[PDB]
Amino acid sequence: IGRSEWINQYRRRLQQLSETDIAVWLYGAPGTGRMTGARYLHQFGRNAQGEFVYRELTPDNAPQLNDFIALAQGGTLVLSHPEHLTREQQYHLVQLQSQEHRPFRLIGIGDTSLVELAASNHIIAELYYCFAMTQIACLPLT
Repeated sequence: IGRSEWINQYRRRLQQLSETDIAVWLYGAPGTGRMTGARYLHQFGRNAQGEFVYRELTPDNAPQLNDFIALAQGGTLVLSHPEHLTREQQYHLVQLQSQEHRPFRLIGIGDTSLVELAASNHIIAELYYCFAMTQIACLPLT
C-alpha cells in the first residue's frame, strides 16, 4: 500500500510529465498543493522562461479570455473554473492545443477530476480529450 509511496508516485508523474507539452489537469481539495505542482511543472518545464500566468475565472473576467492567451504566450497557462467558459471559448482553447507545437502549455486546476466536473457541469468532449489522459490528483509535497 505505502504511506509516502503516493507522493513519490505523485512526484513521479510530475517528473515524467514535465517533458510533455500536453495539458495537465491538477485537481483536489484546496491545500492539496495542486497550485504548487503547476509552478513546479512550469519551473521544470522547457518553457520556464516563458511567461507563467494563472487565472481564477470569475464570470466578470471570464470574458477577457484572449488577453490571457496573448499575454501567456510561449509559456504555461493556468486556469480554474474553466466550466464558465463559452462552448466556443472552450473550443478556441482546445483548437490551439491540437497543433504539433503548442502555443502554450495548458494546465487545468480543479477541485475534482474533470469527469466529475464534466458530468456535473457540462464540458465539451474535445476539451475533455486533452484532459482525460492528464487529469491528476495533487498530493502535498510538504
